[PDB]
Amino acid sequence: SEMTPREIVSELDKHIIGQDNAKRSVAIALRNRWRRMQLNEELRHEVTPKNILMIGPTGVGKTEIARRLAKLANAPFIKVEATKFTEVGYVGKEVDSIIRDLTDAAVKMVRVQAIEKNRYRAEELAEERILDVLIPPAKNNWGQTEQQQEPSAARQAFRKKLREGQLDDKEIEKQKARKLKIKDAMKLLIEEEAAKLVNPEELKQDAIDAVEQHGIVFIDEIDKICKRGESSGPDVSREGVQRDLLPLVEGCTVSTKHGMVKTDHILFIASGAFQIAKPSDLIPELQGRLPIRVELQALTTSDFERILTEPNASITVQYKALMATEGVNIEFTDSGIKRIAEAAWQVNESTENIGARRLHTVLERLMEEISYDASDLSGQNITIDADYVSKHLDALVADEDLSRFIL
Amino acid sequence: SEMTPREIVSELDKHIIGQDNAKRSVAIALRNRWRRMQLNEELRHEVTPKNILMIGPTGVGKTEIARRLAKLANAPFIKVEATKFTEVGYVGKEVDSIIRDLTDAAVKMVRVQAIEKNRYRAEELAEERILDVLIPPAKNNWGQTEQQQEPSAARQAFRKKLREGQLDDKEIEKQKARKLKIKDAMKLLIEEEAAKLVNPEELKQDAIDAVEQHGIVFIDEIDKICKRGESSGPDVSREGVQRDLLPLVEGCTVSTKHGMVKTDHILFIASGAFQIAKPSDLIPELQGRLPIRVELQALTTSDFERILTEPNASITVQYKALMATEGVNIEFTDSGIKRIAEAAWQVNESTENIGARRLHTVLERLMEEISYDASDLSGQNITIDADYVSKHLDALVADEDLSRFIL
Ligand SMILES: Nc1ncnc2c1ncn2[C@@H]1O[C@H](COP(=O)(O)OP(=O)(O)NP(=O)(O)O)[C@@H](O)[C@H]1O
Repeated sequence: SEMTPREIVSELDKHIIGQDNAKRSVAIALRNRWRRMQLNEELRHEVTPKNILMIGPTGVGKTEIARRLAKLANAPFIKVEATKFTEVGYVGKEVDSIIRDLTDAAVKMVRVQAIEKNRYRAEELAEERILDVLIPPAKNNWGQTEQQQEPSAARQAFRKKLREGQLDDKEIEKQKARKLKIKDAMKLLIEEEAAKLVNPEELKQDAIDAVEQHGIVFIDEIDKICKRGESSGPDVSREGVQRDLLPLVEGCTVSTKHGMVKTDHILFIASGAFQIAKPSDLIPELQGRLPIRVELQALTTSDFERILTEPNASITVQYKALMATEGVNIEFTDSGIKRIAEAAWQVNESTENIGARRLHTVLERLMEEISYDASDLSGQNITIDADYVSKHLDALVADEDLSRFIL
Repeated sequence: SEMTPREIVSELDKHIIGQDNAKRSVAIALRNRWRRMQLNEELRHEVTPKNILMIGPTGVGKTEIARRLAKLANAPFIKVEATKFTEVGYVGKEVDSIIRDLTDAAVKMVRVQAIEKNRYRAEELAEERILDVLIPPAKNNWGQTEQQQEPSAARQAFRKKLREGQLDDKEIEKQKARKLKIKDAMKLLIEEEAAKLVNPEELKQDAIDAVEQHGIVFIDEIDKICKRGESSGPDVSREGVQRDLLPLVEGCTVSTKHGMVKTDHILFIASGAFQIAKPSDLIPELQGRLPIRVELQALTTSDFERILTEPNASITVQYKALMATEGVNIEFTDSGIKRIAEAAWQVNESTENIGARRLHTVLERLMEEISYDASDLSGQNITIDADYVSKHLDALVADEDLSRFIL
């Protein structure tokens, strides 16, 4: 029982922005996963996980979308740059890494949780182990097969004096540099028991599945690998990358550190805005394994204003907070934010679209002085208004052959 | 006994449209494999498997034909693009890798095929101890055999009570003695007391019997590695591969982490469309090692149509069930189907004739909304009629660009 296509989207809508379709498509993909494994043996393992090919500029969300999705969808993710496989050093054995990498990034995942579940027998057996101290009851147990509920009582009223009143430094009822104490034992006896419920197999075999079955790969700049003109050079080695991918894509088995895997039931997400080339130029074989094609729209002034603030920890936020530490306090007005955004955009349009990123520069650049002369004006309060903004930037933005340096 | 020529074919056109000849070829080969078993020892290990070279455009079948056959025959198979062996290929000098890989899967196969071939006990024997911890059998039993079917009074009750209701916190028996939950323990013991019957030795030695005997390879893109001349630069590099491959086809042995395998009798299937080169152009020794040459022709719309239906588990067929999963029946009209096919075809006749591959796209994009707006439809009913396809696709198929982007 997973989230409905729209249900998924909503979750994405939380920490993200536009790219709706994108969210939609990615969502769908997630959904199908369920439908897939919910039929008959024949197709059960005969339906190829539809792979998305994100077609948009500057990892403006796409990167995140994929990230977020796989996260909430709870599954092994992995960002891999296409080009990262072109040229000597690491080629064929490096293309297969993708999996390997992920697989590991998975085995680590399956661990950070395989312990969260057994996070009981740790502190419970960590306290009870050091609970067998102070004043013992008797030494007559296992004598009855139906009567055992009274003799053994060293903690039937001492378990509370080990919760808040643990302390101590006892031991029981060449290398040494650590002292054992119920105060630290209540916390250290955990590392011990937490290492008793860890079966490398129940983790290995667990991850391997939660990978070759729920894998999400994000191939960035896939468009790069495509082609150029007629006298292609490192491209005859580029296409190779593509080819070298097919296997994992088309579905296959690769040798890992914790065994072997199956890249068939895996989900991949190509990416990159195609300017020089197009999905069409892409290698048919692969171009065919990359179904769901989604067009990612640019970013609007509005969008910015949002990312400029909305985020749980906006860039404007932490900044005011940073200025705060300096005793100085700033005021990010809705009047200026618009201008802030109003700027970022202008630049992106004038120079070259990038989105989000543009901000860091435009903001930091506008907040120049303030950042510099802080204690030089500590205490008082400053207003970041639409006029204050333009007052600074205004010029720059206009001067194209320059903005390409400070922004 | 194995299927006669057409006997194979029949089971072959089960997922492939036309191109029978190739099937025949692929079929015959399969048959020969057995004929050899009849040809008395004298000519036993004195007979080549006779390998085939498939020659045809893109997305026309080849591949499938292979697998389908490989599957229909139950034998470790593996596709492989030569290309990943040329141009500064330090690994391209590892053409033997092939078997090393065909053996890897060869491993998986028999293995996984062993888990199912031995799972009737895998589960049973598991829950046993479970129930055994549930109703601890009495000590010292008086041999009567039927006296074990008696505890079933409560036992069976419990057993039946377990094949549904569980999640009880127990503890059972480098063995065990851990206190978890019957849920996990059921699958832990299901495995612990599962791998009891495997025999890694005879197992790993069972797999080789496949790769060595029942094994198939699909040397892909052979056409690439061929010729041109006038300054023999990358030429004496490509051809090389061919030679490097010979031994495998010819018949040699390769070192694998699993042992030694004899490519003597193995089905290698070279292929690719020689729009530029020609089989003749290919190195002779090989040209001669590829005795069976068959041609594949481009699929026509009619074929497409057929492809969207007749084939067992056709896209639509899948999509039908796939949609039905979200509790909603769809219906493609003989007219709509035509459209899809037509659509698909049209695109190929303006951008790139990627053949059959085209469909997957077309359709999937045709079912955009539906695939998304699913949960809500639940119980609803919709027919993908001509006027439907034509509504979504027509628009696209009309203009280029897009198609080259999302098709
Ligand atoms: N009879 C068929 N002819 C063509 N394609 C088919 C057929 N039946 C199913 N298909 C689908 O269409 C695809 C055709 O691609 P493939 O099987 O690689 O053919 P191919 O001729 O080997 N391709 P290529 O190497 O690109 O020329 C398959 O992956 C199937 O999903």
